[PDB]
Amino acid sequence: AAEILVESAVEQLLQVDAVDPNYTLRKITFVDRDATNAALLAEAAQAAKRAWLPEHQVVPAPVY
Amino acid sequence: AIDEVIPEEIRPEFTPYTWKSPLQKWAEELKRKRLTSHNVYETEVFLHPPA
Amino acid sequence: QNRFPVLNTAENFRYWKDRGLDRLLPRVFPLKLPAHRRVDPLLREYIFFLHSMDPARFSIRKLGERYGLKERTVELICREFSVAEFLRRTELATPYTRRVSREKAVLRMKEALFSLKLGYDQLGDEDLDEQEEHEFRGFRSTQDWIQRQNIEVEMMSAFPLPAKRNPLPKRVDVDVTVHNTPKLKVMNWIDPNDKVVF
Amino acid sequence: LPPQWWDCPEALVEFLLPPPVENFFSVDGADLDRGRVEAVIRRVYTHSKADLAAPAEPSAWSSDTASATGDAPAPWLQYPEPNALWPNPLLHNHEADAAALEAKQLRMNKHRLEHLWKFARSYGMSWDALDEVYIRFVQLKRSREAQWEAKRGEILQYAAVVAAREVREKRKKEIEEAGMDLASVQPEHREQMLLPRSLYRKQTRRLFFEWRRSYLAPWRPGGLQKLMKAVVTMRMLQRETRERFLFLDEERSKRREEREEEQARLEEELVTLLQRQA
Amino acid sequence: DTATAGEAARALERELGLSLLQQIELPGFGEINVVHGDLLSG
Amino acid sequence: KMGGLLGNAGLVPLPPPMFGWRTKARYTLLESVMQKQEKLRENQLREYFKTAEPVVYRQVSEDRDDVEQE
Amino acid sequence: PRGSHRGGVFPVSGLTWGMNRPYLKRGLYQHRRDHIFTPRWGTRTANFNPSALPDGSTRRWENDAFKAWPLYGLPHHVKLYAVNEARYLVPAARCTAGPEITQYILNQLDPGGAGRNCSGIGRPDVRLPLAKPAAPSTTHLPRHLVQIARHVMGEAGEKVRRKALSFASTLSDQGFSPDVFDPFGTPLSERSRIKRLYNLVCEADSWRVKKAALVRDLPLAEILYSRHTHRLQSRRHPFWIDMGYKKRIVRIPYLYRRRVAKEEAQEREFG
RNA sequence: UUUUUUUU
RNA sequence: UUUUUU
RNA sequence: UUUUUUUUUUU
Repeated sequence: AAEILVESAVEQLLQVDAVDPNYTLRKITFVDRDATNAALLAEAAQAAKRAWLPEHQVVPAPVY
Repeated sequence: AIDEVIPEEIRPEFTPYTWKSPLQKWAEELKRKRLTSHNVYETEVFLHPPA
Repeated sequence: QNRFPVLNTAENFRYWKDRGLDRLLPRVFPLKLPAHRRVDPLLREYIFFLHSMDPARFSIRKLGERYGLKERTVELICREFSVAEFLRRTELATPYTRRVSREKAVLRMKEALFSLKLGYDQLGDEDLDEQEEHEFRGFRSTQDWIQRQNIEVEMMSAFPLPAKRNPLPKRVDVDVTVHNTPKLKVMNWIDPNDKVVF
Repeated sequence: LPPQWWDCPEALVEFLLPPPVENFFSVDGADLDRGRVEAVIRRVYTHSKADLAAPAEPSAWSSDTASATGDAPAPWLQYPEPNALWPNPLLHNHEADAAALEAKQLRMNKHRLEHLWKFARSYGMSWDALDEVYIRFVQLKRSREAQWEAKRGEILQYAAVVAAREVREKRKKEIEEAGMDLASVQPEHREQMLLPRSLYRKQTRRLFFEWRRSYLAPWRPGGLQKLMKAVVTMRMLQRETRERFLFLDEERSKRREEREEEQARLEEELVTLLQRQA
Repeated sequence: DTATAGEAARALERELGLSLLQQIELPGFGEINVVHGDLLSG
Repeated sequence: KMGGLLGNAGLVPLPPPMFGWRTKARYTLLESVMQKQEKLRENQLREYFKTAEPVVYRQVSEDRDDVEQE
Repeated sequence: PRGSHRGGVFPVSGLTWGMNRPYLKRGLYQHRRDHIFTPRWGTRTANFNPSALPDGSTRRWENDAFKAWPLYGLPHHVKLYAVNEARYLVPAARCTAGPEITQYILNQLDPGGAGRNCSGIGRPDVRLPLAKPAAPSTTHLPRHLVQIARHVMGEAGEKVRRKALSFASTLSDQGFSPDVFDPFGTPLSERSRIKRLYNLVCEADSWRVKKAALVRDLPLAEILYSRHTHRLQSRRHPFWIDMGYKKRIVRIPYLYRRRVAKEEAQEREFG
């Protein structure tokens, strides 16, 4: 469930699925009371950042 | 919350919804029509062409 | 003698099994086939295209959720599709004349025969994630390898009985990579049994 | 029709002559001209007016990042058009606030445009829109299959006489070159020698399949990707244009109904333009 | 004695830095994406 | 020899090579030439992707010549 | 090294020697697959096509092919599954106990909780085919939100929307509560299929069947015929194995012609 | 539908 | 060199 | 018995 949410947030910001871009929403935050859950959520964030931003694109050494 | 259960035939698999993707709706429609056939589906044919 | 209407009892275990003189009776069984081959070839092209187009928007996990495909199964579709197309565009060799072991040749015949009788599957039918269920998977499933016992014996009493001794994890050696270079590959040997970390 | 197949009935015309596949147009450079490509880009840029513009980023200019340069040879960005769109100058919309606001908007839009392609690379059709076309593509092709099956007997019977005119003529030359004469041969064996049961059955099977192989669109070796490549790309050009002129070409004088139909008919023009053989 | 780690492992983590969570920032599209976890109606 | 291998792993300081470092004068210029050639080769392949052609003939005998990267 | 076998060299199929028997000479006969039970999920063609027009009219399906590629979509399984569903849920149907006892019974019959896909049988928000009409289970709904909502809803949704049929039946579920109900007309229809009982009926089609001694004998051959577990494994090199088949291509036909050559010639000169 | 069944 | 054949 | 991998319980 965690990965679904995180992955969804990014798309909204960029407005991929929109012929006519209408930038209105520019602030998305997540709040969790549970410490355990919070930690987990963080992990998801990391994965989201990968394969999206060119500055965090990993590549195996043998193929690099 | 349960009582005397009466046998009733249901088809949960073939249940259109407002969240299913367009491809899923199409795929389920053709599959459902094949099982409901009572002339071709419920028959055994030895040869491939209608000899 | 006893009441237990469930599907996980001793007699109900391994339902529809020959217990008696019927074991020697010949019986036909369905032929298994991988899921990545039963799907419509048409859809495979489509799936591959998406993957190769935008890996970010179309991730390995998100792409398989719409069509109902596992993370491992969807990976093979792109890999097997890629090689088939590479030999055609480059005018190297035809897929039919391609060299491959006999294990794959028989598999191809089953795939063609599967569709000729029933037909190709327009959408996969499998769960992305597993589920803890009572099933018979080999002879090593219904056995306890920790205590090495088949029959558990316990004292009958209403009062709280003392708990059993919990097992400990097995410590084994592993290897990791620290520095990788084209002309040299350095690795580190980890020893969990060492008290001093340093 | 070809002179060889001059005996074909009226009922068997559409089989050997597959129709031109509805609205299947391609965007690859293998079937495009200089004139066509220019026209399509022009038609898009004509929406607004401008005379003065500035250079673009995606053009050498001491390249240092692997973002604004040539992408890897993927099978989605090989067709010619966007190399002729990215390096295009930043056109204007047309003292004091009349100029300061116009410059500010353009400058601001420039930065966003640059990063448009940096993170994402697919901003065309939606998930459902992509699937929509797919459904229809299968449906249209399924019909052809059905037809063939029905007409199995007709097709096969027709091809029987086709092979007779070829096997008889081909076998006549072979015997003349190999043999000496057929005047002293028994009349009974004369017919069998010219039309043997081996070549007649083999040629008929090969010729029967000849008629087949229609609807070459869903071809494994790069036959499906062609439609997708030409479909998705349509939306990308429109989006690009809008990006350049977001809040500098319209004062929000239209509702959703007018905007929805504005981009409807637009596509029509483009399809006709590109899909033309004059 | 071979069940849990000794004091050496705990000390090393203090220096390595392993002992506001995440922020996804995109210049131009999205301001920030903070995943700070705390009470809402505190 | 042991010191050299350990130096690359970062366990110990990298020892100097044979004849020292100050004498390494011609190698510095030679290394730059090799690095420059690699960068120039990159520029060559850039144009290829725009008009990639699996099959390319030549004006000799219409011979087929396949192209593949690695 | 280990060369030739030192032992009985008994056959894989498990047959005896002697005259008027399949096997004549002592040997292993590893290549003989005819004696081994194998399925036939393919198709076989004819040796001659009388039809003038070349057409694939000689293709025929195999008896074992129908069961080799089944499909869990046939109509005559749902009817049987529905009947078994009622007989499987009888322990909780006639359990006139409290919620604690009923809940435990349903848990064993169908494992379902948090993070697991349950069939939804027995939950308050689910429609079931009860023998007689009964009111919904409105006991779990809050009392504070319903009371405050009954006034703002208005007469439209207080006596004609849900209350018009909330007391039409004499029977009820979890007692009676005329004060607490659901003013909104949300239909809690639809259900879910089970994963345990459904998988058993589907697999039932794979086990269906269509001076003499008093007690029938049990030849050894019978055991090894179907079962492949008790069969000795191969030991010969693959190369030799493959070469044996090639040898037989031209050898076998010669043996057939050699036998008929003597018989046919004898009758043409004496008979 | 590929010199497929088919075998130095 | 023949026969069969989505 | 893995095209672009030197990785892969390949089967």
